[PDB]
Amino acid sequence: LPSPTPNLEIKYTKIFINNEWQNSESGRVFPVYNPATGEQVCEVQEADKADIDKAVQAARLAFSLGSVWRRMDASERGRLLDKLADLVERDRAVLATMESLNGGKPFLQAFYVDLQGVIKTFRYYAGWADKIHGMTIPVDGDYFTFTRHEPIGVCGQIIPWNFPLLMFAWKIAPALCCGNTVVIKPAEQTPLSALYMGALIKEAGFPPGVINILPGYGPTAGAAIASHIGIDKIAFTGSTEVGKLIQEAAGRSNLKRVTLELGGKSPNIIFADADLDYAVEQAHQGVFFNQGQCCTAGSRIFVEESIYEEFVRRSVERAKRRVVGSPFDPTTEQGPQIDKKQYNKILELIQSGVAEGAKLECGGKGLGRKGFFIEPTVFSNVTDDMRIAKEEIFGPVQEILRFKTMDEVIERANNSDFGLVAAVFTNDINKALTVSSAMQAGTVWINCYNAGEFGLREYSEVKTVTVKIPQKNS
Amino acid sequence: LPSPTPNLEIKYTKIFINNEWQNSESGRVFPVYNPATGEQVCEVQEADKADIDKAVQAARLAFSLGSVWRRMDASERGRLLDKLADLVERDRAVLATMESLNGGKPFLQAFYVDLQGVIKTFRYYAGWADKIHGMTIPVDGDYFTFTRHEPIGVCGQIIPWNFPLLMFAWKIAPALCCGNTVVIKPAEQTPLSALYMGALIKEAGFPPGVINILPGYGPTAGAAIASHIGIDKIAFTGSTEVGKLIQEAAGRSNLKRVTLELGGKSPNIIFADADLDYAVEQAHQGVFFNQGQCCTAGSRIFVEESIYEEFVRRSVERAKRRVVGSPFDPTTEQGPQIDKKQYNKILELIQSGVAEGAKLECGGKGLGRKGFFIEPTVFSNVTDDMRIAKEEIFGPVQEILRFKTMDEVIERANNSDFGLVAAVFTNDINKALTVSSAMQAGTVWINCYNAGEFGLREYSEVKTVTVKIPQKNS
Amino acid sequence: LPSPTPNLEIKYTKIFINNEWQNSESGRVFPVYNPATGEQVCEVQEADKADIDKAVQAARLAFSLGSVWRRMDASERGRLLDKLADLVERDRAVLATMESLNGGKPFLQAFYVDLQGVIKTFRYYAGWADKIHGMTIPVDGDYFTFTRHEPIGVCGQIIPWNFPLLMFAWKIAPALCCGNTVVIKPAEQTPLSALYMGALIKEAGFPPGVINILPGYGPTAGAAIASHIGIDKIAFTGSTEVGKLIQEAAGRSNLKRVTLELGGKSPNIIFADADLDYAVEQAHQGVFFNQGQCCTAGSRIFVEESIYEEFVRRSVERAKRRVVGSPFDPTTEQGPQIDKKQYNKILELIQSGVAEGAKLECGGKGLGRKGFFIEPTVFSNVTDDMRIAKEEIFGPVQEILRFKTMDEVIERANNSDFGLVAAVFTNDINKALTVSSAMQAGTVWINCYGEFGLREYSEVKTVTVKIPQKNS
Amino acid sequence: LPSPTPNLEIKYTKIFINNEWQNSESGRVFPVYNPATGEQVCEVQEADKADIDKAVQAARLAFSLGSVWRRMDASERGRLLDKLADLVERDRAVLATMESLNGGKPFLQAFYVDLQGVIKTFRYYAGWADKIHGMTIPVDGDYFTFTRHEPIGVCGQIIPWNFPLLMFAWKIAPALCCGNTVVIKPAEQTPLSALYMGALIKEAGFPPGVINILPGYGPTAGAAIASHIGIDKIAFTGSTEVGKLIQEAAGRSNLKRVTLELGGKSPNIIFADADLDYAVEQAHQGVFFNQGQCCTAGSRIFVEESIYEEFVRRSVERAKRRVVGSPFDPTTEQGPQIDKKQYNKILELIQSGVAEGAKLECGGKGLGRKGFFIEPTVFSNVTDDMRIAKEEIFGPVQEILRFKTMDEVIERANNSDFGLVAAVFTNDINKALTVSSAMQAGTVWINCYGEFGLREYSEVKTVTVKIPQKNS
Repeated sequence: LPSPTPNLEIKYTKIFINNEWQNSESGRVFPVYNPATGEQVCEVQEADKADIDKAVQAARLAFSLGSVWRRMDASERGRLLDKLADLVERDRAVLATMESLNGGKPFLQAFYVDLQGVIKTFRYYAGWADKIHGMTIPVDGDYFTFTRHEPIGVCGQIIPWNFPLLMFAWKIAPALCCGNTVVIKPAEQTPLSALYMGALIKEAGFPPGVINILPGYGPTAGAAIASHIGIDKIAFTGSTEVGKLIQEAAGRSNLKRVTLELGGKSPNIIFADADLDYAVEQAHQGVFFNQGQCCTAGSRIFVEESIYEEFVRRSVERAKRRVVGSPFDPTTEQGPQIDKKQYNKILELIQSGVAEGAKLECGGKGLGRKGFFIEPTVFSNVTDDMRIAKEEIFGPVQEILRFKTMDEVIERANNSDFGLVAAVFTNDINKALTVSSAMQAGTVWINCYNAGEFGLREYSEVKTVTVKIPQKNS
Repeated sequence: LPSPTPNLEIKYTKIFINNEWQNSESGRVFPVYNPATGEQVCEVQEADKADIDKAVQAARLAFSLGSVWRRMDASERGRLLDKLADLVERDRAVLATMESLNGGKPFLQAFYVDLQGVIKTFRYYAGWADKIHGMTIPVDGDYFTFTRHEPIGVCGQIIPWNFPLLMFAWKIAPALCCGNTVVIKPAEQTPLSALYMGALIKEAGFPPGVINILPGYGPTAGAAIASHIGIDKIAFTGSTEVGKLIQEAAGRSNLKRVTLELGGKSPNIIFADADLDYAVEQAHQGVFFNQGQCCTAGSRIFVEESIYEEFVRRSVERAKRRVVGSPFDPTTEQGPQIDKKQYNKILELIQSGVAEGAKLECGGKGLGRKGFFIEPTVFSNVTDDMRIAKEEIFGPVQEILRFKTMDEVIERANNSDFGLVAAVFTNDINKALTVSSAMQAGTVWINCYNAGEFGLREYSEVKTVTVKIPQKNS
Repeated sequence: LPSPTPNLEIKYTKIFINNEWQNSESGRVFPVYNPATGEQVCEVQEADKADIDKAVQAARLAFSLGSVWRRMDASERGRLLDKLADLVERDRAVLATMESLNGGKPFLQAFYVDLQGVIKTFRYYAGWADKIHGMTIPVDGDYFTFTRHEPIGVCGQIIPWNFPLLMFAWKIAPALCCGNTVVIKPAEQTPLSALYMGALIKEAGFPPGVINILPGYGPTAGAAIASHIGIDKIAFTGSTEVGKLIQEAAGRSNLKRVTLELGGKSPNIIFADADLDYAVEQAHQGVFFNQGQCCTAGSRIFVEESIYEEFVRRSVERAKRRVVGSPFDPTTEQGPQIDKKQYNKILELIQSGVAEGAKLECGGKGLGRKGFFIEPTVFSNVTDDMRIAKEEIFGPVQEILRFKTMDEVIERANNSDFGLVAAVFTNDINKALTVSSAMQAGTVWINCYGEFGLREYSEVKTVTVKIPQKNS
Repeated sequence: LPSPTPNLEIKYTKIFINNEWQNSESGRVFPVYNPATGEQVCEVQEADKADIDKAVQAARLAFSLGSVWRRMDASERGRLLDKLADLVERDRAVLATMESLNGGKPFLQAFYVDLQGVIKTFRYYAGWADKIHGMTIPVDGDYFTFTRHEPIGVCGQIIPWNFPLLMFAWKIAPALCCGNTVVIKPAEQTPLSALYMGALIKEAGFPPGVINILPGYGPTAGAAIASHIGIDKIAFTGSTEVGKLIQEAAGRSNLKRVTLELGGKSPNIIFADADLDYAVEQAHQGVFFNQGQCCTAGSRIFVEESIYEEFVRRSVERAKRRVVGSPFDPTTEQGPQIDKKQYNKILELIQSGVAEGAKLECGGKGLGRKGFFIEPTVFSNVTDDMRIAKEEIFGPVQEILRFKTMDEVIERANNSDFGLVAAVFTNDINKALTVSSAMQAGTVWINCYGEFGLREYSEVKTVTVKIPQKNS
């Protein structure tokens, strides 16, 4: 068992541009709080349009033809990525601590889950860097045609606050493995580990201007990036509200390519032939992981009538024994919520559903006086048209619905806006096959949930060369 | 030898939805004209926001789960693409006539290039519908993970007038071969070729609603497809301004996937080593093929100062010799411009040149009254400053710019700020190597020009499926 | 329903070189029989080493650099293969009739599975011909490396007699797809289907010498190409024995590329949660389809202890009811065995098993004379030690073994020295999971009975260009 | 500049089986010489059939189903491969020195060329291990088909002495990356860099049995491998003579998969338009690198007539100023050849071409009295008839030919039996284009001298699941 970093000093708090730590152009600065105690952890250089323009200029310069980063061998990009999964490794405890501190998630999970995933990621695109292959194509006539992949250029990426450092690797690592330069805004709530990565980037020795980290707010720094004239790709993750704005601010900007990963509903189909103890434990980790603040995990759980009663009973025993406490105490399964705005929105929703005929089985009220702690709450007899069902609840709220027929539960889970991931627990292989093909989802988990190379195409563009040849042959 | 269809009737002028020819929901029609004779050729059922909805409902029910088009073997998706290639090949004389009248391209050229592209396209992608493979990924843990490539769904497509039937085949075939359903709006200028395809689609026996043709205007039918909420992806070719509009129309409603084929300059660098007989020719056909209406060809021609006067000589000779005249005269090389508004913006830009310093060496005015015929024109002594070299001309104008060194050209050619294509004519291998990698082009052509798999990647969606397995074993 | 061709003149009997029908350099011919009647159906030119030469030279000049078939667009090669499927779709009845009379499969099966397969193979491979893609690779330094997939060249193919026409198509589509050239020799038992193809191959119009059909014998002509100095690859399918000689015959001759398709056991595993209606029949059509003679199925059946006797019950009920007769009878499910040597080696083994403690549940002997018809037999209570469960039975013999636990049924299946396909029947997703991994099986079919054939007909060419300065 | 390890103690002289160092079962021993001086460096435990059967049981066991190496995550096999390049990097100077001493490579050459490549190779497949992907295939009907690539199993690998370590890296990394186990036999000349790698392989912590290293001889250890019954795939590299033997010694023995990396002819083609100062040197380094001892020593240099004289004039000056010396002296470009057999094989071939009309412009005899050094030789006026031009040299002899036209030289150059590799030196892009295609080569370089290494250590397992109703 590892131990949290004692008396942690937030060394790194300035803006990261051209591998220099720089003050804000205004001098302005904003505070970062501790969701467990509501206290303030420190203050960091806010970034605005002026501050963004700096970072863009740096990242364009580091992308120019004669540049170190541009001239490097692909395998030497994979080396640098691999050196940073080394530095992440030796500092695993501090990056897991500063996650625990900034982000309220239990320090043991932040170590064995989050940081773990940051390192494997970096290692994995480390290996991809020099295995990104174009093709050669037979073309009617005396021609030879072939295809290079090449970096797109300056990418600005905006990440939410659910998984601050994991989002960070998830986005840096493909971007760099393809040879791009980067301008990343971590959420305003959780910039801290992001900034610590900046020193680790200098330390593994990426060329300057290749990774630039600007902490600050959606309206200021975020909107700066989303509309900047000198950024080629923007990749954003968060609320479908703010997502809409990015896409329009990008066709009225420079037509920059745009990636949007937005939340979705995550239905959770449990047929009766499943191991009830397994499923009650998986569906409880599938809703209660990272205190429900999991953009990859959901809350709509469809239990088959046969096992509906017993399931609820099992799940409510799980929540009632589910330790909520200080993130740094190693027996805590569930930390606070990220901030008060989130805390309120979930309560307002719990009391919403309690006022539409949902049987509150437990929870449904805050925990402490200080912090943002919410009792793990379970709801029963949720109908499709309850508000609580139509809108995903980004906290520790388990909503158990009922179903009796397979095609029923399929059309129900199916109906949905854009965005949807599905999870089924069955042993009938025919049941798994029909359902997983029928779900209009992009990810489907047969008997599990979790938090690759398709991520690479979306950081490169295809250049096509065709040469005329004297006499074509087989 | 092949001769235009005589007494050609325009049998197909209604709206194509659900494999029924249909009238406007408003009763209204719109004119279509013969750019050669200026004469109105017929009148077509104009489409608007409600016609669009008709075809979106068609195209959403035919993509539904039980659907014939969904159950179909992917191998049979390709059989229909081959049966349609059959029909096109059968009616290759009628199609090339229709394209030549309503579009203005010479008939022989519509028969031996355009139409040859159409048929080759459908046979190509008939071969792909079988071969769209997903992948199996090894993952850490006791898990089995694979991907499926599944159709995106209802695809609104908006093609222009440059190559009416070709652009129709280049957009429709990849989306079909991936299992999609289409709402395609052909140019208001040139919709007769695409309406006649509906009749061949019915005869090949696509399930109704799997393709729907809606002729109309950009502002009515164009934007109607762009904002319509039951269209999962939109694919547009044409003006850079219209496309920025679409990207906003698409963020504001539905957040659809959006694809913008948008024009640009196409620098031609003809280094001195080249074979001048070939280069004067390949650079003359690159400019005047399809009378200048080419978003897959260019107007800037860069010649090394060594061979400048000899080049502008041989160029003006070929442009003096170049044969204008009716599309059906089998001696015509260049036909008319598509309609008056273009014909006028081309002469506008010719007079722009003469009043800024261009050495007009040939042509520069209209030919007569009949139709929209413009003389073949060659400019000279052009700089990058001039407004004829900073904005592209969509007509039969050949401008020729000077250069001296090679790193000189590589800079001047990249200066669009946006995405283009390049061409290079060299016997030296390292020039060819150097310039082709130095270009910011989507495609480079070495010792040629021209008017695959990678169009396919944009017409399906990846689904992932991780199964929990009872033990991992290599 | 479709009907066999009434007047089946076997027009095509000569050897095929350079798209010319030719006679034996020796003049010698050989017989071709009808296993339904034991009657003799015609006499076909017998091929030997001197016929294999000329044939190898045909293909050699058809593949030489400045050639039509070489300079061709790959897409045209696609068009050619695609035209072939047309003619086979046209003469479907003809070629199902000729396949039924000569090889003895029921003509309805010939028309609806074999010919189904052939036509689809040529179409699938018409579609590959022009999508065979190479590779640009990032390489340290100022360089630029790419890859071309290029044909191998002259390819000797040696196909068996189980699915004569299908096997002919499975072996020729990919090779010609990649732009190879073929000297194929079909089983002496069944040259007839293949010599017809030669007509259509010309009618569609492949360049002369791009395909070359060779009728004759394994030792006479099969070794002629197996050891032939001017052949680049050899493509054998047959017994585990005859291939070992091919593999050695190569190492001593040319260092040809050698692929060997060799028959192996197909164990079925029917756990007791399986649909017994489906299982007893799907494992009855895996054992008895094509009169047992299957290089894509097998005879060992492992049924769970709980569902054991009820299985073999429903199975003997299916094998008694299984109609046997003339292949042209729209009722016949099983036709004859391929020849008398085959006939005997079957009955020899069915007498082997009765003599070893295997309850002969059904069948066991012949049917009548003038033809090679064996009763559908069923064995129960077959151990692993019995010589009929150790050795392949190439006939209508369904032996059923017992098993009590899953790790037990998985240990018995894998026990086989060479290749193997396995077929599982279970609704337990996790049982399916473990069995299909644990099998050391090439193919695994859960609840039933492409490109990786393309990569065998091409070699890789790699070109690195030195460049002036490298940039992303 | 780095400095060779001083007074290197060859510490690792024993067989490597099961991550334990063992003596030979017979207890026999063989010696290892220094090709620069001819003095024996040390002795090594000789491996034979007895030893190979320990090796093959240890690796078959490492491959068993519940083994560490099999339940390991793919990405972990890549982690292991990454520690091994780490350790090679840590020991770059001892491995380079072992190589310089055992194999006679100039020490800086081992250090910046060979060891660079060992390390990069291990790093590169270290990234491949968990990116080895299968397929999901659309299939006619209510079905779901997909592909998983899986290790073949125990692979016995045999390597030459040209590039002892480099050939070890290149052979083992792709094998390991796919999750196999190995039985590798270094050349008897040059086991030493290999046997050290056993210590490194134990260090990084590969499970036992996954890598067993047997030093000894072709007829004993190597033959005991190719024929073994417990080996699933034989991977040989060297003379096409022993090559042929191993393909036959693997027909007569479990029909195991064979891979043969045998020498071949490597023509150079210098067109007049090229940069003569580049071309003369890249052609010089193409011949004399590693003392002519390349897998395909680029022996034939066709030079277009217009530059022919001036090319050979500058060539002879380059060969005359080439420093043949002690491998440990940092000014050395050319070392000794591997042993006397190779040595006088070369002297006899030089005496051949002199006796047939080739104008020996420099070189032709040995160097000192001790060791196996040979003057860098260069021949003029060589013709395709001469034996030295028809048969491959494995040493420092450059043979320069004339040519007139492009199609002449193209026709001349791919006039090889089997293998060929080609290099063109030209600025004419069309010439480069036509030559590189019309070359019957497998690798073609323009203006100079991976995953196509993976599929070969996997096999595709196919699974087809029946589904209730397929939608797209």
